[PDB]
Amino acid sequence: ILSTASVLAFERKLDPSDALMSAGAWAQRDASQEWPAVTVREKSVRGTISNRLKTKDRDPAKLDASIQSPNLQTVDVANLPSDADTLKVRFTLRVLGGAGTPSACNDAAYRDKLLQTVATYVNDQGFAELARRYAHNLANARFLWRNRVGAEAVEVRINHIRQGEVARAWRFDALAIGLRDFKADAELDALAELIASGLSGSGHVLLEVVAFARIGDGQEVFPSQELILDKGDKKGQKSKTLYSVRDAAAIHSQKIGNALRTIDTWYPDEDGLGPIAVEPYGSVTSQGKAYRQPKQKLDFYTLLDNWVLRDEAPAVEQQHYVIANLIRGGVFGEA
Amino acid sequence: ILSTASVLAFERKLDPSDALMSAGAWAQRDASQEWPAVTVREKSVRGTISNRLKTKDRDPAKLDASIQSPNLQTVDVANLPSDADTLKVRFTLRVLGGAGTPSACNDAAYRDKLLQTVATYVNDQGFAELARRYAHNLANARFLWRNRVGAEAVEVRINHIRQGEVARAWRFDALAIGLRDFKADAELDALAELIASGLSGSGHVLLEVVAFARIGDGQEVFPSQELILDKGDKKGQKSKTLYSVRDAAAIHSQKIGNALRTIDTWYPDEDGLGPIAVEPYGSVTSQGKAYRQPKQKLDFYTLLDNWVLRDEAPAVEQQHYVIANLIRGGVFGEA
Amino acid sequence: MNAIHIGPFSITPAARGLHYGGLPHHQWTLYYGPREMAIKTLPDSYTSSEVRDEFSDIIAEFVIDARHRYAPDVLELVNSDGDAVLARVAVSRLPEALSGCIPDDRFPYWLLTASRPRLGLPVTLNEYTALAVELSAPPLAWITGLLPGEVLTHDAEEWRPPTSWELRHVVGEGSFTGVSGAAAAALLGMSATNFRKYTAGDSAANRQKISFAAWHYLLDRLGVKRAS
Amino acid sequence: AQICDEALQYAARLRELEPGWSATPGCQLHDAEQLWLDPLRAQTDETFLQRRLRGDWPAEVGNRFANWLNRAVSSDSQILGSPEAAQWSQELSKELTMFKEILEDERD
DNA sequence: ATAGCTCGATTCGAGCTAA
DNA sequence: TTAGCTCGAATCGAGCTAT
Repeated sequence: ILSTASVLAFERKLDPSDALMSAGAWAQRDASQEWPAVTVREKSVRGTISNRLKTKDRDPAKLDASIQSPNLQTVDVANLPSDADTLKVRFTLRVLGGAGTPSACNDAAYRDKLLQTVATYVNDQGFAELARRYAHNLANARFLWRNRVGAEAVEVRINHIRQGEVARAWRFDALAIGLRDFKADAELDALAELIASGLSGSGHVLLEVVAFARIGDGQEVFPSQELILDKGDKKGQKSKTLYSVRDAAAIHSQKIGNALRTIDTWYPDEDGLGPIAVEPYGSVTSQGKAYRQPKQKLDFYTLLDNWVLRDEAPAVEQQHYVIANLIRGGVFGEA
Repeated sequence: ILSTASVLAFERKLDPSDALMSAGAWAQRDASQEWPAVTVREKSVRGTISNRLKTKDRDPAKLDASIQSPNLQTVDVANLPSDADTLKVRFTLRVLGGAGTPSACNDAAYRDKLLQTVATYVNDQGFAELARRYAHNLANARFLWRNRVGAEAVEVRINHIRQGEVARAWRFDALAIGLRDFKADAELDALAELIASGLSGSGHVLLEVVAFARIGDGQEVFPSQELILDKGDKKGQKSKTLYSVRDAAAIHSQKIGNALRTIDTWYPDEDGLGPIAVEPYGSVTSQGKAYRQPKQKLDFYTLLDNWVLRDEAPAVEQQHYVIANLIRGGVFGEA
Repeated sequence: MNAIHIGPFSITPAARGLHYGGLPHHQWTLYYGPREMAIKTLPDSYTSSEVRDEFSDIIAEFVIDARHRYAPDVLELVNSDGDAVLARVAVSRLPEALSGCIPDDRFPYWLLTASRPRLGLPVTLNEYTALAVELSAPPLAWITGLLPGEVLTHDAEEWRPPTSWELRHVVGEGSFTGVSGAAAAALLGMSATNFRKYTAGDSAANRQKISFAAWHYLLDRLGVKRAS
Repeated sequence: AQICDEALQYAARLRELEPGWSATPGCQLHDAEQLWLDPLRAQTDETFLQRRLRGDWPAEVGNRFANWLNRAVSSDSQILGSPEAAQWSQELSKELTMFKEILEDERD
């Protein structure tokens, strides 16, 4: 009857590293190899009562008493130097290949059927649309999450590191290439073919991606935020902790991977939001909602079950979504 | 059914940088590019008991014995050089735009209704009065909190930066523009138009803000104060530490932002105090009280709920206050 | 001796013994299906009751952790202020109209989740009564978290009959419901021998697989699913 | 009262340790409470810390323990709004002033 | 959707043992 | 209450039909 496998673990393609933040001045970014790193430091914040009150704390005496005892805490803060207006963020990306092959599979017949399904996809249309959209999210600085919202000029440089050396160099204007449209461009097409060769398994590709953002002198930059155990004293609370590896502000690799993953424009709801990350049940953390609900028969699992088990191939857009979710990887199958 | 969302986080507009202190001589402001920075310095203080006693410590023998052992403390102090009477305080400000769009939300219907409300406001009354008041708080050195309370002359310069170069420069006398009146001036009108273009999303607005205050030769300046974990002894208590980034006395960016938000002249109490910082429940730390109590229905939350849900648009002043609260950002929205 | 079966659990002894002190001993290991839970070295002079009492505490803490892990999510009926809880209902699933909500004064009654980011909608007492009637959770709804989703589905084309081990979660005296096999057969209007044929071990020639209607009516009558 | 009695007992049983454990190196060693934790350091330090402990008479240790108890009490706003927190603070003040009077005459 | 059939496999009840 | 077991009888699924 060819039921689905209980264990369907997949390994991820498109492996990014931690993205390190350094700082410097515009028009000296061609010699940015020795730019000083952005350092996460401590500052003190004093806050008032600015949250909603539950109809019992709205008493004027209680509210004023809460004012007389403000919350004192220290926060991890990352800022550019006062003589530097450009933020440099550098990471390396490795594209593996072999997306349809699971890392663990209970059923051999289901494994073979899934391999035939993915091979039929690649033979019909290869990793060309998906790689083009991944190259688009590389060209624009979407991995530069909050450091791009107010940057005046953003430039992304992507190199192909073959034997430890730049075999091919790309330079992009990350603001001309927006965060909404997946258009066509010759350099975008070349990077798309490179990522396609990586995803197909034709050759080994390693991409060094460097983004420069002209934000301003001494302006705040935004690395990834860590978890606080919340055990110390209230005055030295450490309400905000920033991610660094060796005294250098950094962005988590999975955040970079999530920003590169933002290629899903095929979800049933409208195009007002634009692309979203290719996740099962189309989850967006900021909106707190799930596009591609399982009730709407457009999530990853129902589409994969219809495509593989019972040969109901969906539309080519949903096929792109399914293959991008297999590239994304995850612990599929019933636990 | 349009209920308000449980998360309504907003990102801040008008992002200020940390304001660095350097010192020098008046009439050298045009050559103040390489002024020496004001350095936080260590000094030892010894004082007698001066606090109020609780009627049980008023024993003359015990009071005299306490005076026999006065408290010993070390504190951080910031002073000008002896051959320098002018304080230079420099920071940068980014005006972003897109105030009514939340960064995190649950309900899509609430988000759409709130965006429609903000668009209706911007169409009917654009970012003009708010920008005028922000330009006023930028042209009077209110961000020089205790550094202009007794200065002979305060002079602030505003520059507009596109390519690392000044696009247009503003020269202001911060004592002529008082801390009380939001008047009209042609240079102030031009700066307000620039702030309006920044807040409307029309273009990029980056401003460096340099303020010169003639205080006196070797006088004390007042940077931002940090917190002490108090893990030392009772002789070197370290009862006061001051904020600095790299051996240079500095003011916290949130303090500059609080000084820039002091535009709220519409609170129900009498405005003889003057403008206050825009914030929910109008809670000023200096007086320890809350103008715009939720009981008088003039706080940010009740006005926003009535404007968006019930479509009860408040007075134009109150909606100016609400949009200023959207500009400052917040973590609005309880469970 | 011989293996002790307590519902889904099994205490099997080691084949070879040992001597601790001067007395013979065997290692008794506790299982939950294929998951080994604990091993104890016990004297050969213990009876089955003492061996069972040695693992009773581990079984009890497993039961407590299973009740707290798979407890049904709770909906709360609040007033316009959103502070006072007027009624609490535990539901097997949430209403599909739940969105991010803070109660207003436009409606007197609001139904909200007990989760910290609260989801809800304005509700009348009639609508709240209807939702509580058609969404309530049975008192032993936590046992469904210990069972796979392909035995608890109402879709007959996606349904699989439960195994003997999955039956013993709810049918035995050492099970999580605490009813006997004869009581379970009386609930289904079935002979006790025919129902024992359902929970027969693998070392048996007469084994029967329970049907869709019988299994789901058993779950209804046991208070595990579809009982509100 | 039982918590404060156990605190006094715990200091009394730390009194049987080495006389100079408070002088060991360390970034965090609770120097404010080390005056009360090790009375016996005054014997070896005739002029370093004996006169400081005699003249200072550290009673802020009671304040720190009261802050710890405030951290150890349930954060109920209903009690804080009502007079229940007032009675609790009054009885806490009585127990802490008794405890401070216990620590006052430690130099005898 | 109604209405009904055959045929081999599975279930079912009421005896029974076994503990 | 657990844990099974025959033995004939009724039921079950999946093939076909008919109307």
